[PDB]
Amino acid sequence: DQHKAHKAILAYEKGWLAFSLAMLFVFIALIAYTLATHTAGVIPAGKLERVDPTTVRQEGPWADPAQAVVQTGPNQYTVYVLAFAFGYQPNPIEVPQGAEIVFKITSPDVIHGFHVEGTNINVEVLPGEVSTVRYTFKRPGEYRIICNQYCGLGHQNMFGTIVVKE
Amino acid sequence: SEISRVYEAYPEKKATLYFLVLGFLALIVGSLFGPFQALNYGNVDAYPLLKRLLPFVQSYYQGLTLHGVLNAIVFTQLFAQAIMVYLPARELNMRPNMGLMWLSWWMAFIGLVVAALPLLANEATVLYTFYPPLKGHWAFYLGASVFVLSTWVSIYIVLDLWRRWKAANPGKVTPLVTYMAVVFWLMWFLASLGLVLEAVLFLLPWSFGLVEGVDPLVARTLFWWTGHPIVYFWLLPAYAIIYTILPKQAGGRLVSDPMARLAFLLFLLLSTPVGFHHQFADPGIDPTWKMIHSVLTLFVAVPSLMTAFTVAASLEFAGRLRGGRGLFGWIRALPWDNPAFVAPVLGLLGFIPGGAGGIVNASFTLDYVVHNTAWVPGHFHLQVASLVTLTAMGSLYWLLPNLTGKPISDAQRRLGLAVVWLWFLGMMIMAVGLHWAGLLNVPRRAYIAQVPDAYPHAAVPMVFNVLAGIVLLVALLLFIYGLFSVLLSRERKPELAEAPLPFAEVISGPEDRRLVLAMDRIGFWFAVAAILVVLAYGPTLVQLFGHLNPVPGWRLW
Amino acid sequence: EEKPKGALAVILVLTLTILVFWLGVYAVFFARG
Ligand code: HAS
Ligand code: HEM
Ligand code: CUA
Ligand SMILES: [Cu+]
Repeated sequence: DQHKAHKAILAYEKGWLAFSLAMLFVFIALIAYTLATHTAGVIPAGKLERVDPTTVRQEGPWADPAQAVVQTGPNQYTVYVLAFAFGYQPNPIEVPQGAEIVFKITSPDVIHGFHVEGTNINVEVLPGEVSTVRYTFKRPGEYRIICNQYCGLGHQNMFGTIVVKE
Repeated sequence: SEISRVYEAYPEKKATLYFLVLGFLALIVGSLFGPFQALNYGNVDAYPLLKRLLPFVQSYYQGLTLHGVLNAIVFTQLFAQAIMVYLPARELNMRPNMGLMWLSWWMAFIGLVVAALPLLANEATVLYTFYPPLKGHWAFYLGASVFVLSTWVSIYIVLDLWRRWKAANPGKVTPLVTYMAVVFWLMWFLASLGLVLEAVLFLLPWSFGLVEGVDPLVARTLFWWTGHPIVYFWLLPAYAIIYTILPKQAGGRLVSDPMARLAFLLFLLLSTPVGFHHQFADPGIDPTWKMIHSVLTLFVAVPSLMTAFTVAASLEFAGRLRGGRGLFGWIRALPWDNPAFVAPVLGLLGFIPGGAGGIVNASFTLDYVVHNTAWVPGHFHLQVASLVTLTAMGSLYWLLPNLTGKPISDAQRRLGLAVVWLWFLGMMIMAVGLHWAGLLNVPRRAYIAQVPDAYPHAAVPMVFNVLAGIVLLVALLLFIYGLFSVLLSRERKPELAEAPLPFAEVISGPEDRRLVLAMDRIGFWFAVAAILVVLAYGPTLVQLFGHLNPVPGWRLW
Repeated sequence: EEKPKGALAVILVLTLTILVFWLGVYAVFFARG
């Protein structure tokens, strides 16, 4: 009680800062354990890979939606996704199971998200930059793509599919 | 001149009040869309109704925008230029300069007024983040531009009132309330360049028609400079209130002067160098710095934690004083009859779930679970529709007497909590819904009612949001009746008003003085704060400023 | 008197919800590996 009490506070306070600063690095730590293993590819590419949104749906691997799953390793497969005012090119995207999809996405108009549902794949796609992520669908089927970024009044309606062939 | 010598003794209650009125008006209008946007996430389309009541709305997303500018930019901004000048001003019995103090209020009415227009006219439906290339009528960017700059005049008012005191109590420390707001207005100035270099160089010429394009990677990087601190620009006022004021209206005392100082000290260091948590999912922004800002972001959660201790401690001490007793005996000893004391205490319950939220979100990769899902609208409603807002709503009962005159009859005391308890319960119910669908991948920012077959596993949280819509509409409406009614029925009777607003006081120690003395190196810590920004945004900002890649505008509503 | 029993009961909880949240999530991260 009252100035006496006050002391006891100033060491509890100390415990709090001690215990609390601790569990935070455990976190900083646990994070880093994700940060060094497979599940880390869902983290956008470092580099700017610049483009010219107003041309990209007309020239570039993003022009032809038919030839946008290009094999690239014995097991690598680049996909050229394009994400525009109000769907995904292409619908759908077929990739194989057990194998490494390296998504490369971009916008021809405004910003979009690309939250491939059931996965960590969750990346803002910006006109004129190329968002780039790794994932491996180890178990196949339908995965809906939602746009989680406002982009106008098609927004609540922007989905598409990943089919990953059994 | 006056049958109220009210605004010749002190007209810091003449300016301030106009701040809070504007404020508590913005919060009413914008909050207006709330439960409409609530039932949407509840899977019921309410807009056929709303479009007909207010026939001026055309999108769900236009409301979304009103709700966003008018609750989060205008309402919080106003409520801090209120408190954050008025309080220190009083804790020192000094009058803030009034060319400036009345000028800043013109800036805000001028501003909001200009912006408000495009927005009603649906000529600017790009949301309170207003992410280019979504392009908004030149008139909106000018809105935030001045309105937000009105925080540059007020920084002065405080820092004026800093200079003059220590020119006359020279060699005496800084009184707490003042000491708080000083750093707070300094910190806010570090953050206030983000959106300001963004408005000026990019937004304004673009929207003015003086360039066809903007680079939206940099467009959103300047935003997120400003746009994080800005949540702590909304918080610290209610923190201020809870630190210095709360323990009194709640029967007790601040358990430590310097803990409370420290808490703010680390908020001017770490408020600003932390934008990437919002940019986790950007491309072009090196994985390394996402890590940095993430560590840093966990650092900035360390103030609010000890706050958690210093506050709970106070209320605890206060609880025992009123012959509270049981392990929890201290809680019902509190003045649960007082809205002044209830709103921010419910604020702080609220604050807990909403707290951890930030931290999940805060850890880099765990953002890919929740990012842009409704999870987000969960966390911030918990933090700002709830704590900052309740702390504000609740301020009605000690601030608004102090300010107009007008006491609060048992009737007001009754409505009082009818409002508050409904608000809270609403914010809590809407909380679980929003947070849950959030994990079932219902995107945020979406008119999901127009695709009411698409989130079928949302079935149930969904209900939670429906319900919270009904609840919180019930509570907005009491709030209107309890706002216009504590203002307008005529008890502008003489006496009371005049005051030191209930400051609390402190426990003291030996250790205090040495510490309190070091936290007063305001110029000094303003420096590490400004070392920290430049150290962290600098090496990334340089880069992109060399690969400025402008792309055309878009209207798309 | 002696004890801030209360204030901890408060932070204990504040902690246990940071834990439930963070640990709960983490696993969703992974369940979606
Ligand atoms: C005014 C408001 C806000 C505050 C305050 C706030 C606090 C934090 N947030 Fe946040 N937030 C994030 C991380 C944090 C962290 C680490 C904290 C920390 O400062 C919080 C630390 C808090 C605690 C550790 C809790 C302390 C608890 C206390 C102090 C209560 C004690 C209770 C007592 C004492 C009661 C005692 C009395 C009795 C009667 C018992 C992140 C990630 O890093 C995102 C990105 C999400 C994404 O993907 O976009 C984010 C997204 C947002 C957005 C979305 C922006 C948009 O629209 O795009 C808003 C508006 C927002 C607001 C606010 N946020 N936040
Ligand atoms: C009346 C009670 C309220 C309800 C029912 C409510 C409901 C909602 C909902 C469901 C969302 C998500 C919209 C979406 O993701 O599409 C939202 C967004 C938002 N609310 Fe509220 N809210 C309320 C009060 C407040 C208050 C008091 C504030 C002020 C601090 C506030 C600030 C915001 C902000 C800043 C957003 C984000 C805007 C954006 O997504 O661009 N809300 N609200
Ligand atoms: Cu693309 Cu919403
Ligand atoms: Cu933030």
